[PDB]
Amino acid sequence: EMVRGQVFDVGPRYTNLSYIGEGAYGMVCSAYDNVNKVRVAIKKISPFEHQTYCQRTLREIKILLRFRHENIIGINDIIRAPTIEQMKDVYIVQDLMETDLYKLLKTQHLSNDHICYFLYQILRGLKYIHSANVLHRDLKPSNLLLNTTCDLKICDFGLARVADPDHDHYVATRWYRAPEIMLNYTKSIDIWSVGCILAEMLSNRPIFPGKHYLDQLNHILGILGSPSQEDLNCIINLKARNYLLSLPHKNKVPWNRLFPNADSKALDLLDKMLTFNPHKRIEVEQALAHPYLEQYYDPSDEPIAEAPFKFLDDLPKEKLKELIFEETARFQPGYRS
Ligand SMILES: Nc1nc2cc(Cl)ccc2o1
Repeated sequence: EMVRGQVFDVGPRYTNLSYIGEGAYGMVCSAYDNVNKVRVAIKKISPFEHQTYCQRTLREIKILLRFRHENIIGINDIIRAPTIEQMKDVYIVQDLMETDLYKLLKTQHLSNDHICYFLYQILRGLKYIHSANVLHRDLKPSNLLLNTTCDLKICDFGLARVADPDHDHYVATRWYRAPEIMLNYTKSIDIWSVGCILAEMLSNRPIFPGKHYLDQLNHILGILGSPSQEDLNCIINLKARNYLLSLPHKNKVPWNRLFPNADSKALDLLDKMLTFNPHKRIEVEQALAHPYLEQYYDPSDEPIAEAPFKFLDDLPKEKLKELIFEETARFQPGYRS
């Protein structure tokens, strides 16, 4: 019941606990699941003090319970107190994943074969996600869990949103942030993130590691070159245009110069994913159908969602608490309807 001076309390079903790390709002352990007779991961989540924590928790739970896909982490079980007032923590049980792409990239240079199949698995999961009209919004190496080269699962849907092109209208990770987000809710933002992930696999370093959002745009233009007038016009803001229109002119760095050892087909796909103008950026199905992925592409083995997803939110943390209580009742004794 105790791990490192803190209560876990997932028993009696989950025992033989072993600390593995920290997450958003609490520790993560591996545990022995006595029912399924296998070790699992359990995240302890304590979001109730802060409204935003409650939002991400509710969002991730609602989405993950509805998605069912081999490249997306599932939720196996949810532990919580019998009464709301007693509910201070939520324990989310999921398949144990050995590591993630962020940890992996710190220790290994990936072969072209491994990059190719990792990329396929990411886009296969993304295809399902986008077919449900959902945007992940925070794709990055630490959100790609791994057991082996053939076993990748996208995780952390705490920031996911239903796609909504007309909106307008908390941030997603700067280095993986699409230029349109900084310059003015579309599927294209996830494709950009995946492109940053592909570039990172090719060289073991973030392609665009900006310090702040203007520095981020600077890194992007530093490689793609100064934006064209056509791409410049499609900026709903003034700043940009003006404001850079206001900086030195920059030429496009050729991808093969930036990545001299990379497969030319990988670089061709990378080029389509990392295009400034989101309207011209490659879409998920197109990316799966790219020659780089032709040895894997198989629409008959690439499930999509049954029904498009529909859940807005400026709700106080007390109303969200009840909603988390409702979504998790499923896993309680005596649940009906
Ligand atoms: N599913 C899952 N497996 C995990 C393993 C670690 Cl080390 C951390 C978080 C995890 O989440």
